[PDB]
Amino acid sequence: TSHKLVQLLTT
Amino acid sequence: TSHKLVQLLTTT
Amino acid sequence: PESADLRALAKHLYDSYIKSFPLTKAKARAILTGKTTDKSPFVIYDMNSLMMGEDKIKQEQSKEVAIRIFQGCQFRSVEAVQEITEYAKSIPGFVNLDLNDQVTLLKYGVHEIIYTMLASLMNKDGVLISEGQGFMTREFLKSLRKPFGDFMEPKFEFAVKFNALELDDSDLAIFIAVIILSGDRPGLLNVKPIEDIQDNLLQALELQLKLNHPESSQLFAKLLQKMTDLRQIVTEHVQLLQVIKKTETDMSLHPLLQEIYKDLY
Amino acid sequence: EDMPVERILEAELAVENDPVTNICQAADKQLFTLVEWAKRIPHFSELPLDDQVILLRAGWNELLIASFSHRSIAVKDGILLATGLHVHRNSAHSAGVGAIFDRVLTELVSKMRDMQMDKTELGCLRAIVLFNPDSKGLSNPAEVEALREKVYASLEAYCKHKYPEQPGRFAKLLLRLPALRSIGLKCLEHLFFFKLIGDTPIDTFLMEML
Ligand SMILES: CCC#CCOc1cc(COc2ccc(C(F)(F)F)cc2)ccc1Sc1ccc(OCC(=O)O)c2c1CCCC2
Ligand SMILES: C=C(c1ccc(C(=O)O)cc1)c1cc2c(cc1C)C(C)(C)CCC2(C)C
Repeated sequence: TSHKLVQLLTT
Repeated sequence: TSHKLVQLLTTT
Repeated sequence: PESADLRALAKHLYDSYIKSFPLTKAKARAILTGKTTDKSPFVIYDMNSLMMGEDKIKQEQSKEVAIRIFQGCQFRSVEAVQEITEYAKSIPGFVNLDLNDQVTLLKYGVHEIIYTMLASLMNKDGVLISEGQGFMTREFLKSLRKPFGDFMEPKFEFAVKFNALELDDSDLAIFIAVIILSGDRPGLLNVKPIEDIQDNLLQALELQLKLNHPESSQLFAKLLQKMTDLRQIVTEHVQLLQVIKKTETDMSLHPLLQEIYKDLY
Repeated sequence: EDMPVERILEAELAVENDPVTNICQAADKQLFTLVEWAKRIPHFSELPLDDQVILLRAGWNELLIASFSHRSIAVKDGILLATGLHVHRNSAHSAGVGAIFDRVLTELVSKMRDMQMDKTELGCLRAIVLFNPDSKGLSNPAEVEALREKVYASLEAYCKHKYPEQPGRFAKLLLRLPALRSIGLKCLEHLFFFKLIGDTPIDTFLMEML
């Protein structure tokens, strides 16, 4: 929702 | 309508 | 067999292209790179340059300079809408389509064709104008006051990518034809005969790109993809035209261009 | 292949109350799915990250328009949403949004219907639509490119193997892509209007910019 897409990707 | 296009389209 | 037919159509369409379009990529590129005998283009890079080179160049020219550039552009488009109609006509089948469909395919199609072919007159630094006689730097164009400084920069950005496919006039002549016979224009009455013609064009285009550019893998798919951006540049171009109309005067708008714009969205 | 129509069918065969607000709702619900689907696409989980992001921000929406449109190939004058709902075009012609809706039906759905597009091309489409290197910022330019070229290559191979009596099919797939372009556009144009003005059930993810 605010950044948060690097684990929502790279777990 | 578009008479000017029809015009070019039909000239020979 | 059918292959020979495809080559034949590819040559028909090239000859016709050559006949309909005074200024070819071959010539544009020879000028751009100064591989020619004629003196070089007169270069408009600023308002001082604009002033002297103004005279020797392709109505109400009492307008500011951006508007006279804009209307210089639009009048060249009108001539271009005509060169392209004459070429559409040369495409086999075309003139047998419902005439309301020939009108539509041209209504929605000419801007995609205009900016495809204008790439051939651009480098990343400027466009060539007036049958090669002058050369308007991209910079001088960005500096024109809003909204006019916005017209061309999306063009140059597309062209710089387009030009990297390295298509010649033989390739352009089928692709252009492929663009006109688009089955997905709004308000087409008979979609199937138009697609039947485009499918054969596409076949012809694919053999041309492999014969003509054997090392250039997936050139066909990449070229068709560009029909993707283009579908776009056109849209940001139609809006930009609305913004001129919303914000700009009594400006003359050619009737022919009226007809193409009337209700095209 | 060098990118296989099946490691790609996977991503597809893997991530399987007023009409006004119901739609964007369903697409919120889709957003996490579209997180999932791009995960398993060859050579993809290599090099960069922010731009594996920038990419799903660039056309989350065209990917997502194809998903439901194809999905509505078995329905008449309407779509099947993410949740299962059915915005038949009369609910959409009332809700203001009928026009951009008409085009979805007849320009995508109907054209996908007519040629009988299948599910593996759907994901090669949405995989070139994804490998869009005209997105701003990349370690290598020919990254989303040379690999998007692989999709072209394999997609082309699949088409000829699967549909030998249609040599014109490969180009159609690719020519279904523009009308999506212009429909991603004004879909978007619309969302902004229903957005920072007020009135519609906007969902947390949809929101993630627009
Ligand atoms: C803001 C919008 C703009 C712009 C910059 O580009 C152009 C400008 C003009 C008009 O040029 C001036 C310049 C100075 C002055 C003044 F100040 F001296 F009066 C007035 C007008 C014309 C054409 C172009 S691009 C172009 C070039 C070649 C083309 O065809 C081949 C050919 O003709 O050889 C075509 C096009 C466009 C589409 C139709 C085909
Ligand atoms: C991209 C959309 C979308 C994506 C996925 C789904 C789905 O249910 O799978 C539904 C809708 C979408 C589609 C539409 C809209 C807004 C959005 C976000 C608006 C424009 C709001 C109404 C018209 C249509 C139905 C075309």
